[PDB]
Amino acid sequence: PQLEDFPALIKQASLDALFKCGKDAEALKEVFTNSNNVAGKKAIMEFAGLFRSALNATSDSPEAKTLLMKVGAEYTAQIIKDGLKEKSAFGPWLPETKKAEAKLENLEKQLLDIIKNNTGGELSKLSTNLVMQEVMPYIASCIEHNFGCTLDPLTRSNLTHLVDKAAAKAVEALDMCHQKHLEMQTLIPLLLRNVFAQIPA
Repeated sequence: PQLEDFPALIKQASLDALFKCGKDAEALKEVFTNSNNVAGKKAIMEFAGLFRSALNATSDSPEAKTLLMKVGAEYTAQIIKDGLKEKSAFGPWLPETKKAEAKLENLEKQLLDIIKNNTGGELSKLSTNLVMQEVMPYIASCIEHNFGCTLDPLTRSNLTHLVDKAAAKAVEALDMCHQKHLEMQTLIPLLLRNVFAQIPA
């Protein structure tokens, strides 16, 4: 019998692992269990599974493991600060169709390819095109599905700055890690989700 055949069990194991990378696991388990925000809990469950995969992929790489524990610490911190109430920073950036799920997967693929083949100023140029041309439209689509309201230029402008700045830090962190094999492949989806969670709710 393997765990992977038992989704509820591997979900449990994943949450435990994630919350272990925060400052107080018990407090995290309390906030998660007491929350009634279904989308938010599902975003955290998804990140937790990805975090489990990254743990397994980074076990022989000290620096990648350090970065992993750094993102886990950030994401869990953001969970505690948020509180997972009715209105939450967790949940809104989840793909609501199979098409949107595919867009997210593809941009994660392209970002891996770019990091693998570039560094420095050229990585910065190419990752910036991905943020603007792939990440921002994904985010805009999530908002526009809410009330069928198209995004105003000011929201787009301010969201762009926030996401670009946060995505650039992640890319620079991956680049340094790289200079030091599924480490980056598993780190990318965590770092991107940690970016989305910074959009205020």
